[PDB]
Amino acid sequence: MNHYEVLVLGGGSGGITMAARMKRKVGAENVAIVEPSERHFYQPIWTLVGAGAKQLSSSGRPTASVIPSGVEWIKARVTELNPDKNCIHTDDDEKISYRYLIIALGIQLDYEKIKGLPEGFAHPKIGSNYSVKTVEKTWKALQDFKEGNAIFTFPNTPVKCAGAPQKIMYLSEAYFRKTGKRSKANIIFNTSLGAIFGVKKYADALQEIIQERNLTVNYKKNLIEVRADKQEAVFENLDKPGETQVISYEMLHVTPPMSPPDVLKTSPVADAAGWVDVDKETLQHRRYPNVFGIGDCTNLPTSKTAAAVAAQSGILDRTISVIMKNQTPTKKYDGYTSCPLVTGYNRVILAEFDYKAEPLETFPFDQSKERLSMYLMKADLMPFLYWNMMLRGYWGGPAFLRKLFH
Amino acid sequence: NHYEVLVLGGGSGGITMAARMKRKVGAENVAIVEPSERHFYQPIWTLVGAGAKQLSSSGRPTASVIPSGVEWIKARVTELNPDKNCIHTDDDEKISYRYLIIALGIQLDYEKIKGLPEGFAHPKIGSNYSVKTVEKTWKALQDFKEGNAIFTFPNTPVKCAGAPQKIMYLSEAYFRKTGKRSKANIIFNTSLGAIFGVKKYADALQEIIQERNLTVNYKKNLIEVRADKQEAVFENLDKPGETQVISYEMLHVTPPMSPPDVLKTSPVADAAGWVDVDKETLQHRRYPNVFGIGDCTNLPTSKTAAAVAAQSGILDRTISVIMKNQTPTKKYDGYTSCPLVTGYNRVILAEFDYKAEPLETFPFDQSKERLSMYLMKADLMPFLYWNMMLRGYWGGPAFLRKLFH
Ligand SMILES: Cc1cc2nc3c(=O)[nH]c(=O)nc-3n(C[C@H](O)[C@H](O)[C@H](O)COP(=O)(O)OP(=O)(O)OC[C@H]3O[C@@H](n4cnc5c(N)ncnc54)[C@H](O)[C@@H]3O)c2cc1C
Ligand SMILES: Cc1cc2nc3c(=O)[nH]c(=O)nc-3n(C[C@H](O)[C@H](O)[C@H](O)COP(=O)(O)OP(=O)(O)OC[C@H]3O[C@@H](n4cnc5c(N)ncnc54)[C@H](O)[C@@H]3O)c2cc1C
Repeated sequence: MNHYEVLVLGGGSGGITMAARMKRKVGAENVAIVEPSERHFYQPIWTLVGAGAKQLSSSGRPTASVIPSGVEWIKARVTELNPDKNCIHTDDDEKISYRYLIIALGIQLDYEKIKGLPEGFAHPKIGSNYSVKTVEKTWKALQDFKEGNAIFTFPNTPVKCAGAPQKIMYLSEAYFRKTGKRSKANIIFNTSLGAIFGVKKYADALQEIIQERNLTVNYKKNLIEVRADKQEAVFENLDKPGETQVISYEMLHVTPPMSPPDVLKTSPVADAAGWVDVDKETLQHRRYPNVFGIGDCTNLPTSKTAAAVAAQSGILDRTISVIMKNQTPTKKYDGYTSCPLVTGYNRVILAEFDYKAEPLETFPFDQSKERLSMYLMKADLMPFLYWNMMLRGYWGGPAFLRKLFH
Repeated sequence: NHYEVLVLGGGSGGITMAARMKRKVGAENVAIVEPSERHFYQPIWTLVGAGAKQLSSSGRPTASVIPSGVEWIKARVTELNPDKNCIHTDDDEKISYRYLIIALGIQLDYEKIKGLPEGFAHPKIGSNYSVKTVEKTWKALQDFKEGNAIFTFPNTPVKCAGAPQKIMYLSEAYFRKTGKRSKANIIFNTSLGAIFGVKKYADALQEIIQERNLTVNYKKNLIEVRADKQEAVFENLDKPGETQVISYEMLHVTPPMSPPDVLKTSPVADAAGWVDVDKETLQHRRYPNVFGIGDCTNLPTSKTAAAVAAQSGILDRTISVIMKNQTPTKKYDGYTSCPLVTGYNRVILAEFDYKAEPLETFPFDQSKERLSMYLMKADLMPFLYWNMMLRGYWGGPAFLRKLFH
């Protein structure tokens, strides 16, 4: 078989990052990345792309551009993983063996589970920031919005960036107020959750925003059908099975149901639910000692965000390093994550918490306040540092800056 | 080859729906896809694990429950292409259907617990969910001398969610009926935050937990079993990263469960791998000639054989009015039953619907530990299961309840 010392599944955020970090541990020539996509995206920025504040093109680079120099890019898809034989299968009908494996295959979008999707996106008035094919469709729907209901959905599955489905809603509201349309929009959030956020500090802040801006939130409603030709939407009452609700929309933002990538759903590396079964503290796999997981594909009980990835990568670097010297790992991931909640074209509530869903703010000021400093950080500084220091391997936890600021 | 009605699975719902479709389209236009030689009445496995009933009485050969004239395709579904109205089996066949009844059950995932299924080669450890492990429960109960008796509950959907604690109450009876109670620390370690999701029988069960010195540790999910050293490892779901290693003199495993693998990636599933059916008619939300019944579905009620029975009546009506080009009208209420065995002598029969609210068949109060409910669970339901339900003649308990009120 073809064989690499370190094999990285996925060339997204965690993939590129771990590969960059592993290049400096083992030599670039002994690292390989398996990734089908030719484009690598900083998906956070799609929130502002859907709101017309930032451009799609800037969100991407060619996968080759961000592959660390001298690392092998296997442009293919993983189709099987045999951890007991230390190998994987690709759609090129190859078998690749590894000495260590890093699984960084992200999370899967499942638009097709909504009846009438992905087909309905050929019609106007409907967008979704979660896909390169539908995000500008959000923005165009927001521009063409003239009058009616503007509906934002949140599914009954795990998601990545759980704040983004409401982020776009706040931006849509502010777009309406800055264009003389606010009076003719009835803005609805139909979420599958029972609360507006999981960390009470920011939940309270967002709630105050909901009240002070005439926003309607319907809990335990889940979108199950779209009739785009009729500009209608169908939601189910999770609290009372059997009940559906057909409602007309002038603008619709879909957050699709999500799941572990089909290849993992049946893989021996998954837990029962499909995710990479990793030790919660070291990111080493619970059953295969030479396997590691990072990012959205894992069962790390925390938010699936790229900030989480960055913190994780620092932990996993140390985990793998010491495992290689046959010592027992010591450093422990704390669950750090962050949702920079965009509440307007000029304001972000920077939410940062840990495994215990308690605040863990980096800065000494109160980040539950709508701040301009935090908006500029989300829209301009983070994308730059993503390309130029996170993907080169030099951004981990913000624990040091958090201590540095106190 | 082609069939008017194709049923995927020869367990409870499959056999039931196949019996029901035979009287609709003729036996010659029905077929059951199933790989097992044996069909089990899994509910009684609870009493087998307590040594009250026998593992042989709990199953029969699959041939013996197939309705006469219905084709038994001894294979396993390997692919479902509903957009072409076909499936692929592991003997490399492709089978076309006009209508599809997906009745594939739930899948046991013992291998997600490190140390399993291998550790069942050791004593002091059993599990009532598997025909290969249910008699080990009984022996672990007999062999018991001194220490902790641990009963687990995973962080997955499960079938008969009351069963994991049933075998605990039974074990507590056994220990008292053998002079061993005084030297038995009986703990239930659950992923869940509640003993039971319906307040009326929860409260009943909690009085029993208090009156019999049973401790319940919530949000503790088993993740490792060292049968060699008779240790179990739990993760604290309330404190990610936190674990706890516990020695056992008896370990009863409820394994993580999930949709069957063939469904997990199938276009008929929702994002979580369950058959994505209408919650009232059991017709598929996106494929109008596909239907689902039982554990494999996403029906938001308890995966139980009792739920199958009520579902099978509604599914029967739903499929008949569709063949007649009419829209379905009768709606499933979410009925399911859990006959909570609370000893060798009593049973708290929980019956409820979609609203997690009690929907009892009998006029008296089923929160109470009743002898009659034990003999129903232990002798009648098995008899009625083989003799009415698998033949298509038991469905909803709607009228029986209306009768008694
Ligand atoms: C609209 C939106 C807004 C967001 N905003 C934020 C934010 O503000 N902050 C934040 O921290 N996060 C945010 N995120 C989430 C963030 O992008 C992710 O959490 C992060 O990308 C996780 O990285 P990952 O490496 O696990 O997966 P990804 O970066 O998605 O990459 C996974 C890769 O695996 C590849 N792959 C998939 N299947 C296979 C296969 N079978 N074989 C091989 N390769 C495969 C994919 O092609 C992909 O390149 C947002 C996401 C969205 C959609
Ligand atoms: C210990 C225990 C106690 C229980 N007690 C009770 C109780 O007291 N009351 C109650 O109401 N319920 C009880 N149940 C629940 C009951 O067993 C199930 O809910 C019921 O059997 C569900 O039926 P089903 O048709 O959905 O699947 P099953 O009856 O489990 O059968 C599914 C079938 O699908 C087949 N299959 C799987 N994959 C494939 C494939 N790829 N291709 C083809 N065929 C396949 C399997 O071989 C199996 O025959 C209990 C269950 C257990 C395990």
